[PDB]
Amino acid sequence: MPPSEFLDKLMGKVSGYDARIRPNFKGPPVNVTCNIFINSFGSIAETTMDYRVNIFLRQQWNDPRLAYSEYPDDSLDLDPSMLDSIWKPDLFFANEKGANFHEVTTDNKLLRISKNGNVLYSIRITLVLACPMDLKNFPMDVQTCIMQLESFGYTMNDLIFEWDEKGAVQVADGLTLPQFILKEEKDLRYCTKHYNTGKFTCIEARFHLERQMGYYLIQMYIPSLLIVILSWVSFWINMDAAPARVGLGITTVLTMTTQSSGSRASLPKVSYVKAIDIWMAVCLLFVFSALLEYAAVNFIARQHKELLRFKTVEEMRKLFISRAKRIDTVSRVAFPLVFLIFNIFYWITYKIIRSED
Amino acid sequence: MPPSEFLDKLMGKVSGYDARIRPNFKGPPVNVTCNIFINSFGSIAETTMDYRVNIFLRQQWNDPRLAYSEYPDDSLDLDPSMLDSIWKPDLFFANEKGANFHEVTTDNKLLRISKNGNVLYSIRITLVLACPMDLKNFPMDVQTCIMQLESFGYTMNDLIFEWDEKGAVQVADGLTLPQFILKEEKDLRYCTKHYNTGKFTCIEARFHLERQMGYYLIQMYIPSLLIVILSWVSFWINMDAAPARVGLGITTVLTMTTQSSGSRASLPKVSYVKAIDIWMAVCLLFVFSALLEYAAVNFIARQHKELLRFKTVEEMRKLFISRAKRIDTVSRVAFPLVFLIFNIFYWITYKIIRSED
Amino acid sequence: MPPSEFLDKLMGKVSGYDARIRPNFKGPPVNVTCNIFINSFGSIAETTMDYRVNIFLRQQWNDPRLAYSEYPDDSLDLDPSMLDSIWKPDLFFANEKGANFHEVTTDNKLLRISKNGNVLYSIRITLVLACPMDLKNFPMDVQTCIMQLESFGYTMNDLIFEWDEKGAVQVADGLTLPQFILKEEKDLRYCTKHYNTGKFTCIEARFHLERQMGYYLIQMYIPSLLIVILSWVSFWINMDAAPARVGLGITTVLTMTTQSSGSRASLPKVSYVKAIDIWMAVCLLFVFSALLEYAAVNFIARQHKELLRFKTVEEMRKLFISRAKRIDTVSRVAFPLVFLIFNIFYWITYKIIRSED
Amino acid sequence: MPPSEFLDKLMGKVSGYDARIRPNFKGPPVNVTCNIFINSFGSIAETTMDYRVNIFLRQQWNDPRLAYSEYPDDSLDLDPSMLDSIWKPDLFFANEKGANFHEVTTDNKLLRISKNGNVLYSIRITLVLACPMDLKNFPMDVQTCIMQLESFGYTMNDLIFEWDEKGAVQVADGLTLPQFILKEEKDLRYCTKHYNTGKFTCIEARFHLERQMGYYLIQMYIPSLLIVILSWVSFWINMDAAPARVGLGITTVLTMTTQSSGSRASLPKVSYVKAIDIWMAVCLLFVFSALLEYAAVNFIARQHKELLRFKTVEEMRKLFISRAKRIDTVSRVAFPLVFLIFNIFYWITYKIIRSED
Amino acid sequence: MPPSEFLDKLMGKVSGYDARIRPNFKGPPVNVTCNIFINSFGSIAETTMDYRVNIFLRQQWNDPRLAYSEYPDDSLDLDPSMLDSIWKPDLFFANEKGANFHEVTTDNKLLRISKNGNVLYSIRITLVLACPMDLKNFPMDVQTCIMQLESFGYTMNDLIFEWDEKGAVQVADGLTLPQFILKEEKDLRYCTKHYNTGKFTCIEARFHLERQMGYYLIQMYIPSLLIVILSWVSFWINMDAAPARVGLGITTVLTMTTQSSGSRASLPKVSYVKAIDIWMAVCLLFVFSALLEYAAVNFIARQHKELLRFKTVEEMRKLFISRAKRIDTVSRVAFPLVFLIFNIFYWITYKIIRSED
Ligand SMILES: *[C@@H]1O[C@H](CO)[C@@H](O)[C@H](O)[C@H]1NC(C)=O
Ligand SMILES: *[C@@H]1O[C@H](CO)[C@@H](O)[C@H](O)[C@H]1NC(C)=O
Ligand SMILES: *[C@@H]1O[C@H](CO)[C@@H](O)[C@H](O)[C@H]1NC(C)=O
Ligand SMILES: *[C@@H]1O[C@H](CO)[C@@H](O)[C@H](O)[C@H]1NC(C)=O
Ligand SMILES: *[C@@H]1O[C@H](CO)[C@@H](O)[C@H](O)[C@H]1NC(C)=O
Repeated sequence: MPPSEFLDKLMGKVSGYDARIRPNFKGPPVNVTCNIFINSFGSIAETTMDYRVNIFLRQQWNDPRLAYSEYPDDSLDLDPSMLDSIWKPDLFFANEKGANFHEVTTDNKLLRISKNGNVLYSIRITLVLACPMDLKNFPMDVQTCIMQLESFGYTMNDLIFEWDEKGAVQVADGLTLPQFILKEEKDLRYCTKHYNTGKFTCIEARFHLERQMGYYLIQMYIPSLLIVILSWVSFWINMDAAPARVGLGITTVLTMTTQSSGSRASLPKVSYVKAIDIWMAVCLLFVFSALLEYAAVNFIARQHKELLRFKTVEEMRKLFISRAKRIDTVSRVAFPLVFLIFNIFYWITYKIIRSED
Repeated sequence: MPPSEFLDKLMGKVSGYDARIRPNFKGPPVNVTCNIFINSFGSIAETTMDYRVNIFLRQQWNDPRLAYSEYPDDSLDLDPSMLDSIWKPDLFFANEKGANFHEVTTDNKLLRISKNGNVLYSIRITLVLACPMDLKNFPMDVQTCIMQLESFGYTMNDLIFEWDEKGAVQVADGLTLPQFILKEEKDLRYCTKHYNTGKFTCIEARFHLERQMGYYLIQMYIPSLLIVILSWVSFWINMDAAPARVGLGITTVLTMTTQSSGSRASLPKVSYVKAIDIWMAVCLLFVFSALLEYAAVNFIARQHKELLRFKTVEEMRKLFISRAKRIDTVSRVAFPLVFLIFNIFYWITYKIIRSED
Repeated sequence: MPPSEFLDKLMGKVSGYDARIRPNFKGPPVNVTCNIFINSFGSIAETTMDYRVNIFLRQQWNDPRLAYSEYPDDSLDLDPSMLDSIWKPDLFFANEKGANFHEVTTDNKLLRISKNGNVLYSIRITLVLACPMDLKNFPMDVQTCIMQLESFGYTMNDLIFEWDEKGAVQVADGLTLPQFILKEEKDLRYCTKHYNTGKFTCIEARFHLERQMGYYLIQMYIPSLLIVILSWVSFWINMDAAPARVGLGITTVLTMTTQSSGSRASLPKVSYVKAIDIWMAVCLLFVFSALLEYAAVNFIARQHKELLRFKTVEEMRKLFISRAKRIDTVSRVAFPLVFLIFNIFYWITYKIIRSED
Repeated sequence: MPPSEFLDKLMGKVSGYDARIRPNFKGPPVNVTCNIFINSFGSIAETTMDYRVNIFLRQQWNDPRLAYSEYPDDSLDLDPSMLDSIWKPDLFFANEKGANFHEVTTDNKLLRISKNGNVLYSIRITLVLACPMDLKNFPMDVQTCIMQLESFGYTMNDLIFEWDEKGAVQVADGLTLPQFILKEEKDLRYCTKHYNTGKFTCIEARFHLERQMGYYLIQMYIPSLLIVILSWVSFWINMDAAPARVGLGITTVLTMTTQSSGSRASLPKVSYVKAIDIWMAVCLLFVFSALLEYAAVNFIARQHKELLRFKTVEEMRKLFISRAKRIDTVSRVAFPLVFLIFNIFYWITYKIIRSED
Repeated sequence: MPPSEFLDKLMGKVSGYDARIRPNFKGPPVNVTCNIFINSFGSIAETTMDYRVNIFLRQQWNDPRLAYSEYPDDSLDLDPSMLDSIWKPDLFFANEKGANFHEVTTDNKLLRISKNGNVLYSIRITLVLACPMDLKNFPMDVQTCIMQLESFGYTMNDLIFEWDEKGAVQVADGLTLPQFILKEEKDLRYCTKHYNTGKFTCIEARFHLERQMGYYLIQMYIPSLLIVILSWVSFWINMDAAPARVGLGITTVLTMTTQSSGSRASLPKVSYVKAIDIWMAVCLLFVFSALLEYAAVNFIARQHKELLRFKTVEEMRKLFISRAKRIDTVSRVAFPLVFLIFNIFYWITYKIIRSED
């Protein structure tokens, strides 16, 4: 038998196969099963609020028509051109941008027709989808990105979309992301859509991403910590040289604020206060406080010199010098402990919060 | 009865349905009713002066022709391909950029034909529209963005566009914007368009947006305030160390001006003066003034030392030292009160202005 | 009479109307009149050297053919599809980039055919055109942007383009630009084009734009002026504290140069020197000079102390102290006047120059 | 004989050549040989993680059909239009983005048909491909970029892709890259692909790139080194002037941290620590240490002055002054040697590592 | 005679003119002459390494067929639609990106057919081409950009491309570039291309560009020079105030390095060292040296004070003070001369190098 004659006889002009009519017309809804494979992942940034993912989509649906039953081979592979003739289920994404088809040399379309008439439709597309990311705790957070598939033109009746029981979602082997760690759970659930026009079927896929904490520490935590240590050490020493101390304090504050502003640049603007903000604020507060401590000591010293200028003045010389020294000596030991205890408190609360969430 | 034979018989070659002729030709204008649903909102920035909104557009118009009256089911769903054959009303937007149709797998088009011949036409498109935003008061403002729909090719006679009395505009459930809060009023009004060629119908939709004040405070108000406090405190203490004071003042001024310039970067250039500008200017003025106060005190001290170099000089020693001290002592208490009163005045006037507008 | 039969009879297969033949073939050139309406203006920046303008273009030309003379109504509105059949005059822009047609729902095309056969062709397009902007005086300048329309395929003979005597160019009501003020003159002139291939008709439209001076003052003039005042005041006071003075001078210079470099960033690079450059250079020169004045005074003081170390030395003590003081006292009063006179000179010359140009 | 009659007779309606049927149907897989020539290379950046390469692709496959055997000339050149009629093997790239065909004047397609029926298919395309670059050692690294060719629609059976034994990959003469040096090895290997649908043939090409070290030294190594030298020299001198020393140290630290942050900007974020990070950290540590050394000396000096204020005090004057001087004198000579030895260690270990890898 | 009947008779179905056959088949190669006119030039930047040029391309080739010889007029103008029917020579560019055709209202195509059958084909296109720019000497350099035209599908035999003897390349009148000055030489040469497939004809056009030196001086040379002068002057004065001197030196160095880094930003990274780099390095070296000179003087002064603390000490007081003063006095006069001589040497060598190259 010739292949060409069969190929046109099955889906051509002699065949009553109209691509405008749904299969099993005036009948029970056509069940469609969807299998998704992730070729690659990437392009995730906070400002953009979207992720670009390359995916291979497989759609399988039963067709009573086109059941030739005259060829020994179980299935027949077919060309991309043949797909236009066949009836195709509509697919839409709830948050779809871009998604242009790849057409290098030939369109990337695969058609397989089984003897029973089950049809496999395969396409490769790059989807950019909006992700409603959570910016609550910037250093450590878990982000879930959801992909939703709906039927734009058909109601719940006459077309139902279902997930594949085994191997519904696959991922490319040895695929990694520089910023996030993908979690191997991939929970899938389906939520129907209600509109004024009607009720439309939908299915959802959920992906969990974990941030890598390594970059943030080196980029932000380490410089701030070194700055804080420098300020404290320098402030405690060179007490007699008051211009030297005040100049150091002010420069340290200026660097702290500029660094904090620099830190808040890559991410977008939100009303709520992030953990990084909290850390910057406390560090700035400590650096701020140090200068006030020096100012108080300088004021007390000024009082001592003026009164001395005014035995009766050595009656108060020991008192004022001892008081000022008692301030400096206590402050010097006191501040790192009252900083270490906060640092420990901060890390433990965030660690338990991440563990429970 | 076969579906295919009916489907071509209704809108094909045997039917005199020409897609080049308006329905009810030489007759009263065709009333078209439009329903708009907002899938998503986003991409609003001052420099761009545009907003990107994903929308679902439903157009309903009465057609005397295509009233088959031979099928028991009330309405028939139809394919996107069928739409080209049917006559379609022209739609244009007064400020339209981009707006390319989404065509993933199949074009996102829905056609529903009722027995009476009313036709529902549904399309999903992303429109970028210019918004004439008001930049009067940068921290707190209400922005209204308007969307206008007009008929490019047809005059007021032979095509009229009207709003749906109930549920004219719907919004996606649980839809939020990071920067703005959408207001649930959505006032709709229609303004006709007059041109040299003729009079064309139009309809307008108005959306109200409220800025979130949380980010601006942390980003700008808090650093400026800390800087101002540091400068005042430091200036009042370490009075004897004049190089220390002058150096602090100058560094503080330099940070103030650079921060102000940095603040004026995200937004575009306008002739009028914004509230943020006013706040930066007063803070800079206070920081500026402090240095002049120190300079005056230093000059008086210089006069005291030169005259002393010249009892007759202790006749004026008490006077000059007392005068200089009286300056420093009064200035020190005086400046925060004369700053707090302004801050209170500023916030109350802006709060009443936002409330009334 | 049926509309469809007439519509194909007028411009179809029975009609000898070939869209490949120019009307009035072997005859006098076809006069075409063009009317332009500006929907919106915007996107003007120095670096890009182009402006994006949305425009509605109306082309009117006389056609002897298609003069039906059998329908009572004076004119017939026609669909966009009908336009392809009709012969259309070629239009080109001398400096055209982009200019993609807007095609939302239906193509934005209007066709009107009068009984006499005059044809009105209407299109809406967004044109990006290069503008040869003048960057001579950055703060105040008048920019003229020219739009040129030419016939790419046809010579001067057989197609002439002319302007409409009344209402040739219209602008959208209540249309404003944030940076520039449009001038309501809109002088139109036409210049023919000569090429090796032949002579081609062209028409030109000129638009005048005036810069808003409000933003530039606040952004650049005010910070530089405050810096200059601070430097002068601080330099004159705290004369005894030489490290304090030198440190202030150097920091002030560093801010001046960085601010000047920052200023020269938004605009492109040009050989000629702009007014803003002149202002920055003089301000930098004044700030520069101040330090040299302090250095000279310090050198004289050094000479006084060394000679004193060497009555015979109080013979020269009064002379050296008086000379140094005479320098500081004169310099202090002298510099603002010699700055105010320049500022007055600068503004008056630029104001007269802008007024005359 | 006429050329036109032959040209349609060979591949037209009288010929049974259907472009929907694979050659040698129900037969051994069709061997396809691929030759690749690199027109140009460029656009390689770390953030993008992709490279843009212009390539000329030659596909040669045996066809039993179209073996005319009636023309004396060995091969016939054919037009791009003729290609659509012929059956064409599908080609896909594992990591393909963009890759739009170039179509200036005519499509860039070459067809050559030999007498035996071997067919040469030639196309020019620009491919952007993701490269999994290694960011372990930023200054010196070797990057390998892989290009993979697979058959999307056909399994391993019925289409096999093989490399050309001689001159498989050619490069344009005199082609250079500013950043990287291409290595003339170009190892080619093929790895089959296994999927749920089936087994698909693939071939891989590997390119080796070597970074140029010249820019990085001047940009980063030289400024850091000069800064370190300045800090050490300045710290050792001007020991009596403690405010001068502390101010120098702090400014030097501030520049070091800002420079380090600036350095980490061009490249993306990764968890692991790069060599440049290690170099910045040690330099910052040295600069940091210097200040602590000065602080310790200042503290000892303070102890000496307080005890002196309290012979019995000249019993300890020599001891304290000698101890402080012994610190400064040893530290001064000690630090460059303990810096030179590290620098030598660093360079030798990286040089051996690059040589072995 | 009717025009339509002739127009289809010449190039239609009755005519044996097949657009798939080369003219003069089995005959001598078809000579094609190319004329290029430059509408505009622009978009040249170092990072991009490409230039965008708008060009009008004229192709003239002899056709024996289509020689009607029955119309009195010498040449017939024809529509863009007619071009598809005619055989067209393939054109390709060696380094072509973008180059999309402009299609506003009508496609910008001109066809002219002479009586002898010579055919003129005219197209307007914007070509972005890679330019292998030389970055050896950044301030002054001459850049040559080459445009190459080749035949993708045809070998040297059967299609030859040649230049027009007179007026081969024309430029638009009054066309200027802000950065570069075009040179009116425009040397044209042709180099054949050899490939594995065959030998292909090519032609090349060379354009010479000269940089404008005005911007670079103001942007970079002037600030560096002022900084150098400030540092030298300030260092020489205020010798007794060592903290003041060291602080000035360090701040000056910090500005120098940041300015140098800022300078190296607009351009890309290259291994070789540019002239601007050389200038920055020497200026940094001078500024660096000054601090070391001050440190040496301070060390000598320290030696003098310690020995004095230890007549026998006034035996060495004169010697040490005289030596330190001799250093400062010589250094002060010595450095500008040893800077002026270098500046003169630098400019003369670059000027002769530019003149000879
Ligand atoms: C799809 O599945 C449901 C539940 O298994 C079934 O009731 C329905 O008939 C199916 N639809 C078909 C077979 O078209
Ligand atoms: C549209 O509505 C108006 C007002 O209700 C009516 O006068 C007009 O006839 C309507 N147009 C039709 C029915 O075509
Ligand atoms: C166009 O106008 C000119 C001048 O009015 C006239 O000479 C010419 O005949 C006109 N062209 C026509 C009527 O085709
Ligand atoms: C391709 O090559 C293999 C191994 O040389 C051979 O077995 C096979 O038959 C070939 N395929 C053909 C000739 O179609
Ligand atoms: C093209 O020119 C060459 C040299 O003038 C000539 O030999 C050749 O015959 C020409 N090709 C033609 C006329 O087709």
